[PDB]
Formats: sequence, C-alpha cells, structure tokens
Amino acid sequence: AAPKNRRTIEVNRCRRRNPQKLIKVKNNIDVCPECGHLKQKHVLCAYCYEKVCKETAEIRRQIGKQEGGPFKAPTIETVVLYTGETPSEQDQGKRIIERDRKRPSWFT
Amino acid sequence: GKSGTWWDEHLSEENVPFIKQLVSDEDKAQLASKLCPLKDEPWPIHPWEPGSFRVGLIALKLGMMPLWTKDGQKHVVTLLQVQDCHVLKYTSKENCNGKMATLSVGGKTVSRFRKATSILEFYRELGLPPKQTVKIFNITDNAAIKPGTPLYAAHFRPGQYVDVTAKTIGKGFQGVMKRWGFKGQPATHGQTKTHRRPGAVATGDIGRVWPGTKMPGKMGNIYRTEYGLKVWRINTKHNIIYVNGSVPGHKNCLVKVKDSKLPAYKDLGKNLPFPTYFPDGDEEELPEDLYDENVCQPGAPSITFA
Amino acid sequence: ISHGRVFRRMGLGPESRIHLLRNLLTGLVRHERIEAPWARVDEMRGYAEKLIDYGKLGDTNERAMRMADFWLTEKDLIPKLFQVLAPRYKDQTGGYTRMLQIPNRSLDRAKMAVIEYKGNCLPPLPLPRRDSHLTLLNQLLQGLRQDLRQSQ
Amino acid sequence: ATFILRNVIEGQGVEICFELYNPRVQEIQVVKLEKRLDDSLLYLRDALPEYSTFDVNMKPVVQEPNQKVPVNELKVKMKPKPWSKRWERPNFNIKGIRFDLCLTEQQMKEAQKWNQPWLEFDMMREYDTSKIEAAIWKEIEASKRS
Amino acid sequence: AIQKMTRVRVVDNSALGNSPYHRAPRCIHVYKKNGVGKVGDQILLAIKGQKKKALIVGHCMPGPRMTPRFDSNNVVLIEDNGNPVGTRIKTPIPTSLRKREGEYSKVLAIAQNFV
RNA sequence: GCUACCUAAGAACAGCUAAAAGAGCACACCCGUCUAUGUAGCAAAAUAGUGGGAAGAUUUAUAGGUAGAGGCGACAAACCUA
RNA sequence: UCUCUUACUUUUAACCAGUGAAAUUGACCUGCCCGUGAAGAGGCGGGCAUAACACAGCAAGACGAGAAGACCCUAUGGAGCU
RNA sequence: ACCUCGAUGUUGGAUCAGGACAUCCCGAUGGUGCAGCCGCUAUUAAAGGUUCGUUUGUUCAACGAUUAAAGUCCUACGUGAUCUGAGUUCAGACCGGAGUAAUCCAGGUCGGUUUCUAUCUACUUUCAAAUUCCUCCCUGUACGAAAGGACAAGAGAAAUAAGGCCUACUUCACAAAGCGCCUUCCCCCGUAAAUGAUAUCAUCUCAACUUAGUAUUAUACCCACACCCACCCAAGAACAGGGUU
Ligand SMILES: [Mg+2]
Ligand SMILES: [Mg+2]
Ligand SMILES: [Mg+2]
Ligand SMILES: [Mg+2]
Ligand SMILES: [Mg+2]
Ligand SMILES: [Mg+2]
Ligand SMILES: [Mg+2]
Ligand SMILES: [Mg+2]
Ligand SMILES: [Mg+2]
Ligand SMILES: [Mg+2]
Ligand SMILES: [Mg+2]
Ligand SMILES: [Mg+2]
Ligand SMILES: [Mg+2]
Ligand SMILES: [Mg+2]
Ligand SMILES: [Mg+2]
Ligand SMILES: [Mg+2]
Ligand SMILES: [Mg+2]
Ligand SMILES: [Mg+2]
Ligand SMILES: [Mg+2]
Ligand SMILES: [Mg+2]
Ligand SMILES: [Mg+2]
Ligand SMILES: [Mg+2]
Ligand SMILES: [Mg+2]
Ligand SMILES: [Mg+2]
Ligand SMILES: [Mg+2]
Ligand SMILES: [Mg+2]
Ligand SMILES: [Mg+2]
Ligand SMILES: [Mg+2]
Ligand SMILES: [Mg+2]
Ligand SMILES: [Mg+2]
Ligand SMILES: [Zn+2]
Repeated sequence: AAPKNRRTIEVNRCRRRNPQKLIKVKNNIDVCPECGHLKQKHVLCAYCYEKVCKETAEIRRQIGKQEGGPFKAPTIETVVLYTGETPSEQDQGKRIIERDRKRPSWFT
Repeated sequence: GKSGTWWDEHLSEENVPFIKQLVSDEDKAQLASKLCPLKDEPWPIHPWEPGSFRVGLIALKLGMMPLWTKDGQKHVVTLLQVQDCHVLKYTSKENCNGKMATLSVGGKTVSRFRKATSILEFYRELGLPPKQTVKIFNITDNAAIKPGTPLYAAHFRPGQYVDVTAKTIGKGFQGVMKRWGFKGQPATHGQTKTHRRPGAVATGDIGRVWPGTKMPGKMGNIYRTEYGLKVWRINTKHNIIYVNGSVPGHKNCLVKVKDSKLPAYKDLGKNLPFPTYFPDGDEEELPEDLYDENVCQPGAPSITFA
Repeated sequence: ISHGRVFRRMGLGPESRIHLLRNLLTGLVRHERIEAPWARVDEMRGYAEKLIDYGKLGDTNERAMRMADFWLTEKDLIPKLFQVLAPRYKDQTGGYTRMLQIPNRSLDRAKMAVIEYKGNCLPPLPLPRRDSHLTLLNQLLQGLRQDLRQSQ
Repeated sequence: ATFILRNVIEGQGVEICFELYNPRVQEIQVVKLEKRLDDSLLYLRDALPEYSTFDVNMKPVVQEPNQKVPVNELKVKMKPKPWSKRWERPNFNIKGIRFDLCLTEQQMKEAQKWNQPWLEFDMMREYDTSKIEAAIWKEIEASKRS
Repeated sequence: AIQKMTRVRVVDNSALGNSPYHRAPRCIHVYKKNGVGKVGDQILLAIKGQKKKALIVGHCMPGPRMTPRFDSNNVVLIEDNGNPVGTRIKTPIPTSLRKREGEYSKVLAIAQNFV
C-alpha cells in the first residue's frame, strides 16, 4: 500500500484529539484512615503494603538465620515476638522467632 | 466531583444481611399480594371473536429433553419455565400507532439496587419488583387486561402452534466461511495464504462494492423469530412448556412466546381462554401435567404394535 | 469462541502452564506470600484449595501422597503440609486463601495481586475494613431494625 | 440413555443402538453380568471375529447379587496394522490389548511420546460426585417409598 | 454412506460378485438428488468391467437409533425392473427395508436372516 | 585468501551387510530435487525432512603459480572479491 | 485433496510500557447514477446523497508502491560470433 | 494506432457475484402437418440451478450416468495489493529443417524465483412473507387398430438455499461445529365473454362498464433518557451488552 496524497494537520488533530483516545478521568481516588498516602478503591495502600513487606522480609531473614542451610521446613507452627513479651502457655510447641525492636501498634 | 457508589458501600458488617433479608421479605410479600387478581377489581371479560388476538407470555429456556410419541417416532421438545410473569402497563389504541393496542410484559424478577431511578419509581407506583427485560405484545381492543395480574404457563394448551423468539448465541467477529457458509480454497495445493479468504467482492468497472455483499463481521448477536412450534405437554406445578423443536438462544435465558400468525393457523384459539387463565374463577384444579392425544405418556404400559 | 471455558494459558502449552502453577504452589506453600499477576494468583488459589482439601482428607492415602509428591518439588514441604496446614483447618471447609489486589509493578505496569492462607504467623495485610457501625446510615439502619423488631 | 450391543451374526458384525427409555422396548434381560478391564469396548471392531462371536441361543447364568460383580480379566488379540483407530495412544488408556504379539517395541516407544503424565494430576478437572449422588439417592428413595 | 468409487463387497450368490477378479467392484453413480446413499437406494456397480445396478442393504455409518451398524458395506445386486440377480442371501438384512413392499418384494423374499 | 586448474608436506570417514568392488544403508561431513515460511527478511540467497555420495573421479587446514589483444574450463560464453 | 469441514497448543492476533522504520506524498473541506472530454471522472452539465470524530477484518476502484519496459520500433550510439 | 513502453500483468480453475434475453424449466396464452405421454411456433415474467468424471496444456475439443438444465453475452476476452502456472513473454538442452559457419524455427519436448505493513472511497445479518421431484383411489379412463398415458383435485413421503440447537449419532467433552434434528405463509397482465352507439347488425373497451381481473395500503423481533469501584458471564478485539437479593 502507498498513499496517493498526504494527510493534513486537521485530520491529524481530529484523529489524535478525539475523546476516545484521550485519557479518562477516574473518580476512585480517596484517602486512607491509617497513615494516609493517597490510596484507591479496591486497591490496598502502598504505604502499609511496603511496611508489611519490609516486616515479612525481616522475619524471613531472621528465620533463615535461625534455620541456617536450605532444605529444612519444620513440622511445627511458628510465632514471632519482639522486645520482651514472655512466651505464653499455648505457644510451647511453636518455633519462637524474636526480633530486636518494639512491637508495632498494627500487629496484634 | 461525584464518585461512583453502590448499595453496600456505607454499610457495617451487621446491616448488609439485615437489608438483604428485609428486601427479600418485601419482594416476597409484594409477589404474594398479587396472587388473586379476580377478587380485586377485574376488567370486564369479553367473549372470543374470530377477528381478534391475545397477549403472549415470557418464559425461560431451561434445557432440551427427548420425547416420543405413540406411533413410534421420536421428537424433541424444549423446556420453557415461566417464573414470574406480570403486566406492567396498558397503552390505548389512540396513543401508540392507531392500529392495535399493546401490553407491557416483564421477564423474571431481579433486585432493586441495580436499576435506574425511573425504573424503580415505575415499579414502586405499579407495586411489583423490577424485571430484567420488557416485552410488548400487539393485541386488539376487547382483550384489554388490567396491569398487575400474574401470568402462569397454563395459558397455553397442548395442541397449539406458537412462536418463540430470543437472542441467539453470538459468535463475535468471525470469518466468512463460518458465517455465510462460503466454500474455501484447497489446502496444500501450493496455496499461499488463501485457505479462508473470500477473494473478489465486486467488479473492476463499477469502481466500488455493493452494500449487500456478504463480508466477515459480527454474527449471532441478534433476535431471531422461530415459527412452527407445537406444544405437546403443559405443566401446572412447575409451569413448564414443552414446545417442539429448538429455541433460538442459549440456556437459562428469557424468551418471548406468543400465538402464531401463520395463515394455516388463523382462527384456532376458540377452545382456549381468550383473556387469561385465572386459577380462582375456574372452580376446578387442573392436573399437574396436560398431555396430548398423540404423545406417549410416561405411565404407558409399553405400547405394542398390531 | 471460548464459552464456559477457563484455563488461562500462560506458558508455551498445557505442560508449561502446569509446571508454572506447580512452582507457584510450591512457593506459596514455602513462603506463604507471593506477589504475581491476578490470573496466576487466581489459578494458584484454585489449586491450593484442592491441595488443602486432599491433604485434609488423610495422610496414609497413597493418592494424596502421590499428589503431594508431584505438586511439591522440595520434598520437605510434604511433612509440613501434612502436619501443620492440615490440622489447622480441621474446623474449616473451603474458607481460606484470601486474595487481595495490589496496584501495579514498577517494571512493566501489570495488574498483580497477593494471596495468603488464614492464620499466618506473618503480619496480616491491611484488609479493606468496612465503615464502623456508628455512622449516620448505620445508625439509621439500626434504629429502623429496632423499630421493626419492637413493632413485631 | 443409549447403549450399543456388539454381536457377530453369520460372520457379520451387527451393532444395534437400543435405548434405556423407549416406548418400543419390551423387556431388558441380562444374560451374563460381568466386568472387564476397560469401560469402553470400542476396540472390538479391530479384534479377531472369534472374540466378539457369541451364541444367540445361550442360556443366561443366574448368580447371587453379592459376588461384588466378578471382573473378567481376559485379553483380546488384534488384527494386523490396518486398524480403525490408534489404540496404542496413551490417551485411550486400554489394558486389554496384547501389544506383545501385535506390535513391536519401536512402535510402542514412538507411540508413548503422546503420553500426558500431567493430565492424571490435573485435580481441577476431576468431577467429584458425592453430594449430588446422595441427593439423587434420597430423591429416588423418596419416590420409591411413596 | 455409499457414494462413488467405493470398494464394496457383493453378498449375493450370483456368478458376478462371487467370481474372482483383479479389481474390486466400485460404485460410480447414485440414483438420488445428492451424492449421499443410505440403506435402500439404487446405485450403479461395475463388476468385471460391466454396468449393472445395485441395492444398498446396509452401509457402515450409524444412522438413527433403532438401526443396525454393519462393519462391512453389504450390497445386493439388482437389475432394472425389480428382478433380483442372486438367489441366496447369507448375510442378514435389516428389517428397515420391509417398509417398502412394492419395489423390493422379491429381494426381501429371497433373503434368510433378519436383524 | 570465494570460485577453475596445478604443485609439496598432513588430516578426516561410527556401525551393519563386508560377494573381490571408483559395493549398499547409514554418524560426523560434500552438494542441494521438492513443500511451507520472508522478499526493506536471520541472511544483497536462511530454516526440517523427503534427498545423491560418504574407502574415493571425496572433503579440508598451510604455502606458491597461471589476468584481460587474457587466465582457466569433466564446454555452463560458467568463474576471475556480492 | 473433496463431498463437509471440525476438536486443541504455539508463532501470531486485539489493548497496556518505550526505541521505533521503509516505499510513498502537487494541495484535498475526498459519496452515487446518467451524459461529455486526451476516447475508463469523487473535483465538467443534470439529478440523487450529507451533523462531526476513532478503533477491529476483506479486497472493488484511485489505470496504487519498487525497476526512464527485458516484449514492438528509431538511432549513420556500441559490443559478442562466424 | 486516439491517454497508456519514467510499466494497461496475458489462457484457465478455486472463492465471490452483478446486469441483460436472442428463455431449459417450473407462472400464464393461441394455433398446429396437436389422436393421449413424446414436439414446433409467437407473447409476459430472472425470485434459482446450470452436476458427478477421464485424458489430451486450455477459454476450444473428445466420451460414461441423471432430472426441467449441465444456456448465451458484458463486467480490464470480471476478479494474480487472494491463490497455482499445465503451456503462453527469456538465459540451458534434445529431435527434424533452412543456413559455409554463426544463427533461427507461430514444427515438438524437459525445468525455468511470483514482491507489497490498507493511505482514500466504499463494506462488515437488508430480520423475515422459498422452489421442486415421486407415490397412493381416480389410473389403465377420453383416445388407437395396438403399444401407453395424462389432464385437475386430496393425502403421504422427499432434494437446494436461509433462520437455530447439544439432549439423545460423530468430531470427543465444565464449551464449539456437522455427519443428527424443527420451520420457511402472497401475487405479478395474456385471454376467454353479456349491453352499447359512433357504424341503430355485430363489437372484451389506447370510450364511458361488468367476471378470474391485481396480493398489500398486512404481520413479528426491538422502542424505560443517567446506580455504576469491583467480580462473573452462554456478551465480547478495546469499547459496548447482561447479573451481583
Ligand atoms: Mg476446504
Ligand atoms: Mg499454506
Ligand atoms: Mg512464496
Ligand atoms: Mg503468552
Ligand atoms: Mg475409520
Ligand atoms: Mg570442475
Ligand atoms: Mg561405494
Ligand atoms: Mg551411499
Ligand atoms: Mg553449449
Ligand atoms: Mg504500543
Ligand atoms: Mg478541456
Ligand atoms: Mg464515466
Ligand atoms: Mg484522479
Ligand atoms: Mg523508455
Ligand atoms: Mg539517419
Ligand atoms: Mg555506428
Ligand atoms: Mg564509432
Ligand atoms: Mg571490443
Ligand atoms: Mg498512437
Ligand atoms: Mg506500453
Ligand atoms: Mg507513473
Ligand atoms: Mg503503476
Ligand atoms: Mg421476453
Ligand atoms: Mg475434475
Ligand atoms: Mg481477464
Ligand atoms: Mg486487482
Ligand atoms: Mg501475489
Ligand atoms: Mg526438476
Ligand atoms: Mg479504516
Ligand atoms: Mg480518493
Ligand atoms: Zn494507608
């Protein structure tokens, strides 16, 4: 195929400036009760997500430091702790993984 | 600006089931209130006339079950269940087109949270829960029925040809061979990218193509009217219609069944209820199943030839 | 035309798709938290439900043992799955593996999601909590409920 | 519900497709109740005629309905290699064909390439029928009682 | 379905189909509007380099429900006018051909077994 | 230095049948009869088999010589840096 | 291969993120019929036609794109063979 | 040789069809060297088909089996920005001939690269009111000398195209198709005849009118202006379509 003429700037404007190709304005942006870093409906907040991801990464680091080599997988449940907090009576058969910081207010 | 919202947005964990149960009881009470339309204020019933028509019904296509007759042949019937069928409004002759009157009939019941404001206002003024689809039947003048009466599947009797129309299964943007049924080029006979190509579309002297040229595109997403559908069995408890043949559409969909307009079946509804089958004024209880004088009943003691 | 058909294709065929789903299932059994596209995590949850069901059905069964040995390429996860995740859901049926949607990825901007089992020693994800039962609409609904209860 | 009966009549295979629910059927009688190693005997068309040949005037054997339905573990040979379908493919799963006196080792080796070990552990494609079976059993019991 | 150029076996007791030949008899034309032949149709069969009519008494594809399904294509020879060629039919003939009774009266009479 | 020819010193060819062989099938290897993909492609000539040869008129690493009123040529007016 | 095509996977197909062409372009606010013209008109006469703007497929026309045609003819312009 | 050698791709076949009658047919007339089924002449009507195959390179041409037919012409001797060159427009060679040789053959043969991402117009269900063969009482009747067989009506089974289905057969399975199943309803202008004057008979009327003699001013899909984050879908390229009690 080969054009016989040339498209004009008016045709280009009518083709690229149509409301179909323009980005639509979404109305799903709100605020978050906690922290508040501009979230969206049906979507988790990025701030708390990053916080829990960092916490899970630290817990996995501690577990790997306690386990040592690969190919382990204990046959008992696990429970994480923080500064202080004596182990309860119903947490005897579970693996204790203590950290080195205070307990956050969003983890009970 | 105003953002999107629904019905279960600003509710707690102990209010959504309460609202669901409340609206369920409300719609059940509204459906049970419109059970005896004859004892209220019914319109005067006119006798049957040879030059008149009646209003159809709205059913739901369940499935297709085989059926046998008494002579040994095997036919095919389709299940059409009528869940909830009522009349919405009534339009006079001098307000639609000056020819024949119309009736607004709705399909099965739905929820009140996913409908328009005008629809909810209309269904509140009428007194019935909202419906999925709305159909219109062209009737005469003496067949005027008061809006708000239940319509059961017992309105039809075994021995009448009806017409069922619905939305067929869409195939989307498909090729031309599967759509219009055009033949194709050979396979491995040295063909270079032409196994499913239409080829020519017009001629070289006209300089264009005709609009009535069969070309690939969307097909199947349309309503098709089926003719010549004889009923063989009428159910009363579950309200199931046994129409012969196939129904254009998929399963669990709302159809539109009405009387036939073929010239071979002009005036054949003289032995049928012209207004609407009322289970209150009939002073009799019809059996659970109404069989035809040619279909082999399931309780037959093994028919034998002689 | 794909009416009534799921089985979202991912790899170069059914074998590659099943291998990727098995790898995702093994990773979910090990780390208990994996971020991946919505279709991948959906299929992973759909397979993990039946995996938990088969692990709860019994341990001495050869069928469940072979299925656990096939769907787990790390071996050590089989005793864990049979002695931790099976006695945990002894009171539940098929209510587990909660799915939560995350925004996008900082690489190709793809829709992803994170799923995890119930309980979980790891801190729970920020669940989209509903409104409290003290707002105007909730208080009006509670008042209407109390009114209809006292009137009945 | 239909079923096909295979039988050789005067050196000619006749296959009738009856119906379990048909008004023309008079009475269904079982001559010999027994199971086999396969749930679909569609490979009898390519087998020897002496296996699918049964006497039409045979006397039905009567037994008690508590023998757990004895299974007949009898292998059937096959005609050369102009068969009807490729029964050597693993997707059919047939354990009643003698591949030692009909096919060689190279043919089996090249036919085992279409084996799908992942299909046996698909899990999601398994149709677990238990609650529906209990429901239909309760329904048929309630219909038979009164 | 018996169409054209089909290697069919004669099941009659005549001197044409039972005689050995270096080429199997094949059909060349079907007396029907379309090119699909079912049980109870007249077709042309070339036996020993000749031109003789034939009658389909049992193909191999399953038609309706209450019908037999033969493993081999059974065809009984027939002339122009209603006079069969063979006199002994050893192969069984289905009972679906008895609904005619007018054009194949002798073919159903010279038969033996029926299914 | 790609290709035609020649010269000196080297290397390559599993396995089976090996009839004694310018024997056969067949790895690596030499050339490319056909299908399918592209002709601004991976490529100013590619991708798999169906292909012929593969103990010799076979292929190849190194070095030298034959050039236009000519070189070479198991003769295609074929090749002599797309 | 066909009567008569069909069931699935990949490349590919439709959207999102960026690098990002080549051929080609007198300008276009670019519909159809009849008739005319350098003899085959979307721009000429008479009629029919008409709110505007993108996406997804096919070729009927714009005698569409690539090679100052290799076929026919001219050249007191060449070359090969005998 | 009138635009076309700063380029108009050339015979068929597959797919796709449009228009025209100088019409093979089913619709309707008159005559016959029309005794009835087989034929011919002249008129109106295009809503369709125009087969299954062989070999020779074919649009040409040859032969086997049907019904009403295997109809004609134009659309760049229709269609290569869709497909193949079997030859036709090259470079090689072989047979025969002309020619000292070179060289050539409307004499024959073997094989002889088939490139384009759609710019513009225009298209993407126009929703629909089909056609026909055979058999059964009439039928072995009018008719001839004998062969044979209808005009018309009623009923039952069937072929092409279109509109749908998975539950029963197949492809093989939480789906989609055909090899299986249902339906398809109205005509179309050319004669045969009363009265009547012009032309007191007679006269069917490019006079005023009466009968077949115009179907139809036809009937069903589909016609609520705005709740929309998200999930699902028999809906679907995006968008759009339906449900979330
Ligand atoms: Mg094809
Ligand atoms: Mg191809
Ligand atoms: Mg090519
Ligand atoms: Mg992919
Ligand atoms: Mg077969
Ligand atoms: Mg050489
Ligand atoms: Mg050798
Ligand atoms: Mg060799
Ligand atoms: Mg030479
Ligand atoms: Mg992009
Ligand atoms: Mg001028
Ligand atoms: Mg013009
Ligand atoms: Mg122009
Ligand atoms: Mg020039
Ligand atoms: Mg001169
Ligand atoms: Mg000169
Ligand atoms: Mg000079
Ligand atoms: Mg010179
Ligand atoms: Mg000129
Ligand atoms: Mg020219
Ligand atoms: Mg030009
Ligand atoms: Mg050009
Ligand atoms: Mg005419
Ligand atoms: Mg042919
Ligand atoms: Mg042409
Ligand atoms: Mg063209
Ligand atoms: Mg091309
Ligand atoms: Mg060759
Ligand atoms: Mg476009
Ligand atoms: Mg233009
Ligand atoms: Zn937050």
